[PDB]
Amino acid sequence: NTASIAQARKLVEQLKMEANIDRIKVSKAAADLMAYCEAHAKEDPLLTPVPASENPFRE
Amino acid sequence: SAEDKAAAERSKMIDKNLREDGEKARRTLRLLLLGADNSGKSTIVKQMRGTSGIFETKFQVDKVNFHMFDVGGQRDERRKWIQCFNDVTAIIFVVDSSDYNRLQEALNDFKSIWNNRWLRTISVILFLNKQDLLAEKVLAGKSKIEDYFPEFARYTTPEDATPGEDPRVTRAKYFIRKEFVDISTASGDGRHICYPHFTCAVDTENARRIFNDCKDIILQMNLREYNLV
Amino acid sequence: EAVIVPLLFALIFLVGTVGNTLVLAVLLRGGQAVSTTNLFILNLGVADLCFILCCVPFQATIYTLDGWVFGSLLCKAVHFLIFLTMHASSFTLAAVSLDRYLAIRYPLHSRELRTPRNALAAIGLIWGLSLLFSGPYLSYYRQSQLANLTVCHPAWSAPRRRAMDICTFVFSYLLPVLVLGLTYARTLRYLWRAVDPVAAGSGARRAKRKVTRMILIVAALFCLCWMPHHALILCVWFGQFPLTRATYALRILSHLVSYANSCVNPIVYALVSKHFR
Amino acid sequence: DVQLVESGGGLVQPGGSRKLSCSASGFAFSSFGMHWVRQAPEKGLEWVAYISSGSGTIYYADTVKGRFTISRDDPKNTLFLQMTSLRSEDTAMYYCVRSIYYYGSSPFDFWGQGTTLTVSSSDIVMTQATSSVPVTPGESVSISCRSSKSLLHSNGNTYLYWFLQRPGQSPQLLIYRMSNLASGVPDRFSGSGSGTAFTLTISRLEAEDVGVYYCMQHLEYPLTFGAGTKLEL
Amino acid sequence: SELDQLRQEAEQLKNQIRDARKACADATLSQITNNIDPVGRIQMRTRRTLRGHLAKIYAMHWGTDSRLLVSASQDGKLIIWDSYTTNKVHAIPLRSSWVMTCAYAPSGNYVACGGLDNICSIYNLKTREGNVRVSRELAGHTGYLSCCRFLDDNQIVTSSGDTTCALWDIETGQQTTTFTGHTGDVMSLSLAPDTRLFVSGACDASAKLWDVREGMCRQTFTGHESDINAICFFPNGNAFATGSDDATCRLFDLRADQELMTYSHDNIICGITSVSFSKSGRLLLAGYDDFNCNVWDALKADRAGVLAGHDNRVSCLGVTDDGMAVATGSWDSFLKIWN
Amino acid sequence: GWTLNSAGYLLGPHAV
Repeated sequence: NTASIAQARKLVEQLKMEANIDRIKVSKAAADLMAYCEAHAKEDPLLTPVPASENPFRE
Repeated sequence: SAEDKAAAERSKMIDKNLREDGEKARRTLRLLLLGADNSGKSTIVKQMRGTSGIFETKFQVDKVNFHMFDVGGQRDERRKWIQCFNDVTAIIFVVDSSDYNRLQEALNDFKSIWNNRWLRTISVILFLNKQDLLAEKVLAGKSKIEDYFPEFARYTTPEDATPGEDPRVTRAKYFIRKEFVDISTASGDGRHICYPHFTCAVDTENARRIFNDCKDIILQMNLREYNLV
Repeated sequence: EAVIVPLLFALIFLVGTVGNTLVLAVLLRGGQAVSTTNLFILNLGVADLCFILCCVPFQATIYTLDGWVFGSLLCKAVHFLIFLTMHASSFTLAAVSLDRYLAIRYPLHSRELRTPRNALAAIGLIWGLSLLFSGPYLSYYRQSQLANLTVCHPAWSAPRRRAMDICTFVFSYLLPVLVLGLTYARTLRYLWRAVDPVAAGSGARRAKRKVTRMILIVAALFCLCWMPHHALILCVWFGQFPLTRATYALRILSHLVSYANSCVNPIVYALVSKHFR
Repeated sequence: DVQLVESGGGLVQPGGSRKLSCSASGFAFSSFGMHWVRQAPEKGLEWVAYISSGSGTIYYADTVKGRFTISRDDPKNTLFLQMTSLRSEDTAMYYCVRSIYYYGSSPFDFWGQGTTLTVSSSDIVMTQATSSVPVTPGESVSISCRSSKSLLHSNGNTYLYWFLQRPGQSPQLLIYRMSNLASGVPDRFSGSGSGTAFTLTISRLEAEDVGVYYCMQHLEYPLTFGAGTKLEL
Repeated sequence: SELDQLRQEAEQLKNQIRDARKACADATLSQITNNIDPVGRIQMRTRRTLRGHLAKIYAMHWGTDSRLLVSASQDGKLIIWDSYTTNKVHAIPLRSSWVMTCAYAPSGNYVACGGLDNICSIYNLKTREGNVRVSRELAGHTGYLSCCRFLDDNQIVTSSGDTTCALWDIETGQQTTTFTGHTGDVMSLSLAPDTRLFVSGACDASAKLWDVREGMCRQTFTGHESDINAICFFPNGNAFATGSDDATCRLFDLRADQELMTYSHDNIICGITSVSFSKSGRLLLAGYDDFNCNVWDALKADRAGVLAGHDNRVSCLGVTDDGMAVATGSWDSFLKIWN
Repeated sequence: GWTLNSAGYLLGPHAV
């Protein structure tokens, strides 16, 4: 409600939605980005070296 | 390459126009305004003539263009848009020297502004827009400065006089002024100089003090580019 | 004798070569930070850098070995770059001394005419005048053969040598001094005029005094460095010169003093302020 | 709206002089290049001149080099062409064309109405092999040009253009780099090619598609059109 | 009346999540990432240097085709560059010289800018008249702007230093929704690859997820000390990185509400001004106040390169969609395209 | 001391 202590109630009310979300194991999320990099490593000519011939900016 | 040779020609016609705009933009000088609600920033400009907080007034003196960046309505926090003003030539600061209660927080603004990491080259032009009120207040004797500032037991006029008037008023003026200057002379290393002044609400020759002190700000950096200092 | 002269020339060559390079290195690195102030200092380093490389190394060869054996076209080439740089290293010192006065007397009204595009016109003018005065020195020195020795002494006749020696003295030492000494008198007068200082801690006691001391240093090398060298040629012509051991030591000392104007300019002008330190 | 209106035609004796002029309006006539193009009676199209923005670089046709002059007046918003010692082969219809050159622009957008001039009594050559084709609505028709040299550049572009000269009208852009389609025409039109041989492609024809098909190169400034290709029901 | 009673219950609620977060915390990626070959030293040098700006650079944005880009400065000029041939396609003069943000529409027809004037402007690039002109005016914010971002071609998302972030409609010009729940000035914003959710960085040591359609703060993440300067999405849609004034970067996750890595060094003391990944979630380019950028490693938390070609504070940096080039702006008034 | 080259460089031709 919009009262003199609405901000105190607003923080209380909004917080319980955040605490009411499903939580996943960190270990599963820890290895999620580890496997992602291997899946898109090739398409990045800054991690792997790029030839001077096939480089619009270098040549 | 017939079309490519014509694209590279307009890119050089754009370059010619951009460089022209830089010649007309460096003619002017940039200034700020900081102060309180009752300090009197607005009345200083007027004598020398939505949510758009930047008032951006302009004035002329001695054939040199001046732009003053009066920024208002800056929410509550100031330390996020100051870094966008670190290229000005001077900062203009106004203080209420009349209201004794609103003086310890006048020094609070000066101390923190004098020590910004983004304002460690710009020299402040200190102002004191309230001068007639002090003379009338001490004569009436409504209140004594000793309660607010208990330092009159160790202060006296150091052989200075300004026109003549009551020496009681002059010794009161100096204590407030040297209170501000004593803050300044603790961190400057030749790149900071305060230029304190006493002004009233009737005083009109404010623009000369901005103009004359802008020579020293620029003269002292010509002596540094030349390795003279 | 044969031990003192090569070492003294070598030491002065080392100091001059090192000093002018640091000024160029600091100015050149990064780029896009060159203004009218830095453009004139850049020209000063280049002109003085060349002088040490094309004057010191072989002028000692006159006093060490018999004659000029190495080189035949060099006896005409080096004697053109000896006086080309010497006429441009002394003309820029009269341009710094005049630029330094416009930026001090008028710090606000002298920003229109001190643009970098207007400083390159003066840099080009300085080098243009150097070729004019140093040009007639291509025919001044010529290789010859005296007592079956390959040497390049002055070749012009005695009547044609007095005019050239005086003209170099007037147009490279006497004239720049009357411009570098008059301007520094006006800057020191304006800086110390009877006007109430802004402050006492640094307004007049510290800032206004170091500028007075540092200007007087610069005005004292130019008057003394190139004076004795021209003070020996005058004695040869209009006086008597015994060509003995008594006056021989003064000839070598005369050359040594002249090099000081180029081994110290990179120091006093640049390697003093904290902006370059 | 954008509109180029031009005048200055009439009858000229064989050896006189004449001057034409465009009138640009509705667009910023300070960032566009300009051109002229002829059309001989019942013939193709040919160049007269060129001028860029700021009057920087000018090119001329070798047939009239040293005899024509093209001048510009940006504040006046008017293009000029001066002719001296007119011959008997200069009787044609002249057009006014605009062109802007930056990354991704479409040159040769707008064409003028045209004026008629009459006189009293090493290069890339492109030929349109086919002259006339009878067409029926609803079918697909392919139209081709032949090139003397490959138009593909080291950039990757291919300077080929197409135009529609309907009866009593002026040419308009459809395709300006053999692939890209100019804005304002239906998607039924298309273009394709590779290096030497080029062709168009229309899916479904309608009534208002009868005209002559022209093709362009934009490699070497002595630029040349192609022959006529008439489509009739 | 209710101020004292509600405060006591609020503190208990925070502790319950903190205990739940601690209980749900299993391990750390520092130990897990010890069986991967190191990237090694990474060296890049400028391929182009874009000259023409005459003031400090605030922000830049790449293009969809990885050839065009836009930049803004204190000069009050907005410039579109051809990063291949170093040609200038357009030069747009701004209305107010104080701007802090730029954007480039995914279709390529529009750009955007905003700043101290509390307005995000929209410009039409491909017009019939042959000039670039402003088409839509977006006002209704009480504080300075810090980030403008197009959604598809008609919805823009704005975050300003007035504690609120708003979603707009370009055609109508009114705020369809408004997002609130912050405490201080908001500095950074980043849209998800699927353009469904976005995050926001405030001067509160807190960053919050959002839902564009509804307007509900889904999650809230804390852990920093000073203000938050930059934010950007990991190119997967499940993480994001925040750069603060503590000279520290740190990586969040959307299924844990907890930090994973913290990229810091004892020698590095200067603050961070920009953060962005590059096409693989393997390189994290950070722009610090100590006159140069820095190439981090989002999986091993070690330095791998420095973009030390700048002679002033770096304020912006971005990476192409193709992963080819990396631009970088600073206060030199120069733009350097590395590779 | 004084050599043939040293005197020729200063006094000139003929007498050195």
